[PDB]
Amino acid sequence: KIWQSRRKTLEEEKASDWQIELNGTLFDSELQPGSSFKAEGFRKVTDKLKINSELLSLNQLNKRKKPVMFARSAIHNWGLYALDSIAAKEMIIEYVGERIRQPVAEMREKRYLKNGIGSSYLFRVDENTVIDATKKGGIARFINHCCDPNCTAKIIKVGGRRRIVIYALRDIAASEELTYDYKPCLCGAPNC
Amino acid sequence: FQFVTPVGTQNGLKATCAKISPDGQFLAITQGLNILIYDINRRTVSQTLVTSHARPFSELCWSPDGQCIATASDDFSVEIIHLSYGLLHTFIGHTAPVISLTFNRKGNLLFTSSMDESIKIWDTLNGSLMKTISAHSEAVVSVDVPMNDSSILSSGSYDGLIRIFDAETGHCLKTLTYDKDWKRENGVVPISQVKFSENARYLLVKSLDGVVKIWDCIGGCVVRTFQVQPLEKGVLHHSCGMDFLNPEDGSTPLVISGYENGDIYCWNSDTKSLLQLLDGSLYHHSSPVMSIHCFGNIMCSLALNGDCCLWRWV
Amino acid sequence: TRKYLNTNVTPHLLAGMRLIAVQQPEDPLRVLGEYLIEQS
Amino acid sequence: TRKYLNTNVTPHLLAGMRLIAVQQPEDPLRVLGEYLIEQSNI
Amino acid sequence: NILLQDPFAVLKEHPEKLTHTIENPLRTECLQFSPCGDYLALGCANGALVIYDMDTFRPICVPGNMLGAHVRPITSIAWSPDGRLLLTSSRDWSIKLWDLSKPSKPLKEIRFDSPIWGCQWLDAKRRLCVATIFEESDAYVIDFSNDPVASLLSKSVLVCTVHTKHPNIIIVGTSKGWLDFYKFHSLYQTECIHSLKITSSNIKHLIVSQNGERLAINCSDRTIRQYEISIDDENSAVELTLEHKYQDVINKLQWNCILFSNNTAEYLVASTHGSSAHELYIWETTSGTLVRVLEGAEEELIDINWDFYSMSIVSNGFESGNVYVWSVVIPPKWSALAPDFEEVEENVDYLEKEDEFDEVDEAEQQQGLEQEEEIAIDLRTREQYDVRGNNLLVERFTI
Amino acid sequence: HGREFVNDIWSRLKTDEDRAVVKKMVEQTGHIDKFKKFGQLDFIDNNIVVKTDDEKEIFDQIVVRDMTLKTLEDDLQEVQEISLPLFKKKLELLEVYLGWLDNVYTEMRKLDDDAASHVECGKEDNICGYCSTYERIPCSVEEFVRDFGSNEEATKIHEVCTKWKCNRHLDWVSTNQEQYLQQIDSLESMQERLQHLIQARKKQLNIQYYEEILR
Amino acid sequence: FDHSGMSVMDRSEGLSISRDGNDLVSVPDQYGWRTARSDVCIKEGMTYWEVEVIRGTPHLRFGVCRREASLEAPVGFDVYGYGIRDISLESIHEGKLNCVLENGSPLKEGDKIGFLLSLPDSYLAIFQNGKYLGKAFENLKLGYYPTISCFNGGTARIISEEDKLEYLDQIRSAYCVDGNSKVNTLDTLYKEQIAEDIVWDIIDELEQIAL
Repeated sequence: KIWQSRRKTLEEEKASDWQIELNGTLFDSELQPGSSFKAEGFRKVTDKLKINSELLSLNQLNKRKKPVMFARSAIHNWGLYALDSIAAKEMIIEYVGERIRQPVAEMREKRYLKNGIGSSYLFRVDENTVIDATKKGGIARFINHCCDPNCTAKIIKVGGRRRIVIYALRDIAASEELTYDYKPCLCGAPNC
Repeated sequence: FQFVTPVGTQNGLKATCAKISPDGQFLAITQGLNILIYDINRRTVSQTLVTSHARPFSELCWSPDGQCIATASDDFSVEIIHLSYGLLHTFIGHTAPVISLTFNRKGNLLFTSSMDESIKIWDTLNGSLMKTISAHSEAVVSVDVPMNDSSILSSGSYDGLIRIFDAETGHCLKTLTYDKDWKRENGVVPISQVKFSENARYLLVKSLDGVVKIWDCIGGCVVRTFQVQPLEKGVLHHSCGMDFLNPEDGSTPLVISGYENGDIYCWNSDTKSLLQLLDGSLYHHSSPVMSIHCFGNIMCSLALNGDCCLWRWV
Repeated sequence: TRKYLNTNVTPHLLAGMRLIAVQQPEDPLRVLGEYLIEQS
Repeated sequence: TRKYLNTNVTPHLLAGMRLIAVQQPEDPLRVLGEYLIEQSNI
Repeated sequence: NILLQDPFAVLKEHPEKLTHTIENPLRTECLQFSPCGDYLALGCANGALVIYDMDTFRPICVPGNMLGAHVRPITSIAWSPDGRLLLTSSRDWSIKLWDLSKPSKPLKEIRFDSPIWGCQWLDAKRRLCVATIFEESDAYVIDFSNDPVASLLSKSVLVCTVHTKHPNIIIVGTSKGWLDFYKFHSLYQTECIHSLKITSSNIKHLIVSQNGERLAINCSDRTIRQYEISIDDENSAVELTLEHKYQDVINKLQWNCILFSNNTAEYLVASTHGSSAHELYIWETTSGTLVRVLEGAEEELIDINWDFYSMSIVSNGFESGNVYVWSVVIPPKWSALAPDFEEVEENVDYLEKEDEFDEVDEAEQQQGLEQEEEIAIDLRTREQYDVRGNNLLVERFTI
Repeated sequence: HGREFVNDIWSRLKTDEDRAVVKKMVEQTGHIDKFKKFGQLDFIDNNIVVKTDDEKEIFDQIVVRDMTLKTLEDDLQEVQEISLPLFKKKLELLEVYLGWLDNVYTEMRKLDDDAASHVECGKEDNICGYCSTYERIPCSVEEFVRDFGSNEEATKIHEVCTKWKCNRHLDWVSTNQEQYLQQIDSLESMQERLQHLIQARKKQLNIQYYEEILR
Repeated sequence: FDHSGMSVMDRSEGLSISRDGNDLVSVPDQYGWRTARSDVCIKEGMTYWEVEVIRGTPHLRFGVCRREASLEAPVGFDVYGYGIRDISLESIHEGKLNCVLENGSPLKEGDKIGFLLSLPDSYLAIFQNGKYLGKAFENLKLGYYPTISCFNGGTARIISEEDKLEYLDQIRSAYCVDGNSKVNTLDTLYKEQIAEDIVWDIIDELEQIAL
């Protein structure tokens, strides 16, 4: 059957030839072994071959408005990349949540661990008035949990006596993201 | 809502897409490196096959114009072929395998999907990229665009949370998560394909478990969930498909089921009733379904293990 | 010592005092100790 | 109240305190409460 | 109406804004949007009206298909409100009515004696197009759907014609009288009405509000005078009254182009150069207050336009040739990495309701669906409200 | 001999595979003698089966074009997918735009030469020679050198718009040709582009009946 | 340290100054709060510990609480607490939300309950306006402390004087064996427990010389 051959000898010289050359030579990354992606090969794997005072508080409400600029990173998921308006031992941004108490918000934390949503993403005074993150959070969830000693989220506050700022800092540079320890992590950052 | 039609797509490799292909006519189905065998929906006859490149084309998007067809391979590209012309414009992609496509109402610029969870946007007619909305970490498995809008951008992903995006380059418009991460493994991935309501004010998440909790981006609250009478029978998360079916806007809202490993259900708008499905697992079917699209009373279907099911109904 | 023997002397005293705590008389325990005799 | 001014109820309580602090608590109340009676008969 | 920016935030319409996105090289004279605000037209000194688009600021080419476009700059390209037709004008003696959905060969080229200053629709049909003449002192009304021919006004030097919201009343400049309004048609011959010689010399533009209220002017000796609009059988009585006249004359020099914003003239930008200010005033409609200015660039811009469904501003820099585009929103990134982080700025102790933490959930997840709301398909709100501004189709660059 | 061995290894490398690359090797090495390959073809119908038939054809195989097949298995090989009802219909209008309308526009460009020449000699005999009078090219005149003569100044015959050197019509007559010139430039540009589009259609239309032969 | 009053000594913030009248120690301050520490420790007796609704969202849940176990929260959170509800009277034991009550109780002062214990069948009651009288236990200083709850301005009232103005038939007529009724109820239990505190203080005074 010569008549179907002439397409097919072209097809063997076009389809298998010119595609995988244009595929493989213009593979900038290193030759990802992938399945046929409507056959449910998940391959959700860790190795990735893909590219990687009062008015002072009111001032911190407005001055360091966006000292970070949210972005994905190799560090945990969202390295917010702290850009500008940072210095050592200064209040970066008022941690703001929305929950009033330690006992029944511990009941709420028990309800969190049932769904496994947040073991972290609270901040506790533990006298009372543990402060939430996952209902009206400001920059609460975003601050990370690396083993980098960048930040201290502490309870220095005036007047209202419920303000939580990130007070004591060692000075960081642009795009290196704020890490407070919660009070050998799950970072995998190059200090672990 | 009851009929069947003649079927056929050479029954070769896996039936990855059966896009209903809105111009009324011109049904198309993959056969692997052979691509998009044309079937006029009235003539019901095999026609032009466009045959772009090597890897199995995952999904097909029907152009508003109907002149140009874009498929999504596994290797390096998302490939546009002009149905009458000679594939005069394919372009580089992200370095990951592409999975899904859909074009906007104007047909102006296109959306690619991503395995590296970083979807890109592409001006069609000039043929380049504008900026890239990388608001995920694990693969954005499905992306659709509603009919009467080019601003809502769907992110059906394997990060367990929908990320609605702006029109072109507005990063991260809103978000939406499903529930219940720890249950299957390491954070659940129910998200399979999110195809909009026609009026661009609702959205349908099909759980990979198989219960369609259909949402509202307006209130952020879910609307009623269509559930089969049997409990946990339809858990069909893995078996070689991510099955999905679109609404049918015949005269009422009509949700067809993307029901994997079983004959697909049909569901009312408001009541949670079963409709007009057969036990026809022998012909076309054996276990799964793969891709279902609907342009009217005509609604197509293709199954995976019964390769090239090639439907149209009523 | 007397600690244990007073916990061994206490219960009948608590019974009398729980009886007397009701109306709280001005002749309190002169009622009580005779009843504390009348056990054995 | 019965703390600061129930001293109609507690004059002989502090006395039987002294009584069992003096007498062995044997012959438990057949004499012990009776001494509080004899102190309370007045 | 505002149909989709509802899952953005609360309403952040915010009409005038201050940022640039810069477009492509060919310089033009005037610009215009689709009536659905979808994609943007402009016609260069080459005369090829390179039709662009709002989203993805890149040319889409429909011009010069089989019969070529005209070789001088256009003047007054104007969309049909249908969005299916197209009108051009020219320094090329001609109007070439186009239709994009068509064969792309001019539909009905007409020619004329002197260069046409400007042309617009009367917007009822294809059969209604009214234009201008450098020479004449008469209003040419040009039909297209019936015949490729033109008529007179049958009056007794004509610049700057326009319609109103009510399309059967036409506004006309600098006859014997320096301004007059000409009624219904001259095909179906209808009379003239009240004239008023407002200023000494010729005027530039006669923008009318989309709602049919405001009637601006660009006077020669620098007055911007707005007027309430007059109606059918309410002919003479309205627009005789000077409403709030602009231009605290001292700082600003001569005004180049004027047009109303979205509706009800609620902002009114206009262009002044010669003073080399390059900053444009978003004047208030009624009180006429100073509102903010735009930065622009230090190249002069010649003509401007707003749009209606995306609320941006574009103008062509007369020197640079690029088009300067305004109005970009900022993205609430607080809600970005979290699905439910409705972000509150200050600590509000939430009430923790009577059944909150009262007992564990006890498998109440999915016990009742209890639905009362629908998804149901669109049934044409505001009954008609729109003919959708559909795309040009074009297959090219196969090469 | 050694040629026989070359044929032998070039043959045995296939074993019923897509040996079109090896078919390219066939012509490339030892090109002068091809006699042995047919002598081995006398029995090597097993391993080569596609290229067994393809040994008879020409050495070029890789190109994507041709005339329609001379196989003649039936009437017109099913009439070449119905004789391109789509493409001949879409671009015989190209042949219209090629010959007829293009020749029309060149003739309309040619009319302005005489329309310029009458005005030229009239100007030499100043006044603005207007437009809009080359339409049927009347140039309505008897003896233009004297018909424009001093008696009537405002062109009563061969009437151009102008009174004098008048800028009312800012006459397009001078350099109007540019209109016609960029018009015929768009003609020739769409000519070349659309011929490239024809060749792209042929590049697609070979593949149609080449796939339909394989059904 | 404080002695006179009514169920005062250990409570939380919301039972503040507008409780001074009789019994209204409910909470308008913030909403989720603590049942006020009750007046007495029911060690082994039987009680007509009975409750009232004063002026009325006043849910104002009942409760039986214990020390060395949670008291900042309402009663259902507790280790082994027991309580009731206004909302259709949903019966709440510890760690569960079990069977609702048949009667109607949004009204004022019907749900007036009873108890019984032994020395080393334990019988709770509800007797909600004379009905739903039911018991379930495994026979569970440190007696039963029954205060009432919080949640946005309850109308808190309990009966502490001689009469039971509603459903006094617990005392010598019904709800229990009349000898095992134990009319040593909520207010006289103050007097007897305080006298016991007196005598155990006498014992502690002896322990000053037991050295």
